[PDB]
Amino acid sequence: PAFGMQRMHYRNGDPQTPFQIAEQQIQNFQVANWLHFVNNNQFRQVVID
Amino acid sequence: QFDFRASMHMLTSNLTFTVYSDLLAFVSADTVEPINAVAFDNMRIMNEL
Repeated sequence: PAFGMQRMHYRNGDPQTPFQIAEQQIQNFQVANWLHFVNNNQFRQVVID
Repeated sequence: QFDFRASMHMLTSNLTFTVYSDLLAFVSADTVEPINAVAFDNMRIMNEL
């Protein structure tokens, strides 16, 4: 609603989570840079000691 | 006149039947889980979230 876009039809069980499907459908740059960090925020499995 | 020999007749019918009136008392239908209920196209009714 902040950008005036139509609210998304998100069916049950789509393989794309609705932040991973709204970084492609949004056309801003700063709220499409935060939605890229949330879509690729992962733990980094390193072996220490 | 009651001519006896010219008035007998051989009535031919069957030996045994088993007449069943109602037929849908034999099948036992079921239903899949209504969240997996499918319309005429193979997506599901009430799919959205």
